[PDB]
Amino acid sequence: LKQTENDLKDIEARIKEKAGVKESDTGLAHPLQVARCTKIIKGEDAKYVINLKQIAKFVVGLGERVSPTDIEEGMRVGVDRSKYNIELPLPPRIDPSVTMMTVEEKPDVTYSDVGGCKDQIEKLREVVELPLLSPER
Amino acid sequence: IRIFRSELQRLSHENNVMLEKIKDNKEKIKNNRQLPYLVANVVEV
Repeated sequence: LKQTENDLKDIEARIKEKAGVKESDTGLAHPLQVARCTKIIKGEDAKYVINLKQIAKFVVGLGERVSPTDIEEGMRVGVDRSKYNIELPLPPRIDPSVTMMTVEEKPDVTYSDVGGCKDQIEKLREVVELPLLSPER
Repeated sequence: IRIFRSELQRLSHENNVMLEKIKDNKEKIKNNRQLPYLVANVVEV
């Protein structure tokens, strides 16, 4: 019954986790498909509110100044659709959207054919391992 | 001749009445003018 007593300190820490949510409590409650928030209540031009979805498509020509003070509202602002860069307030941008990616760890394979691979593997080592050793050359 | 005495004082006192009224009525407009609004598209001139 580990998970039973793990929530004892977690529910008490959930309020501490909610303390970070206490910044923006509006609109109920980093990889993203397209940048989406609710109304972006926080936000020349001062405030910056842009959303791309089936309702209320927004666009702004200016930017690169601090309205929001880092994350705001729906927390998703940044690279989507391309064409769209929010950089200055600590962006969650250029992040993998919904997709199918195969990522594994430690593909361990021993030596198989060294017969003709003596100097042939060295050409493979000059691809990856070479810039990771002496880049000054 | 003597009209310009009280006319210049009246026209100068209306600076906040006329010109600044553009930005005086924006007290409740600016909050709506803030980007958190709903955009639109003009389909007719």
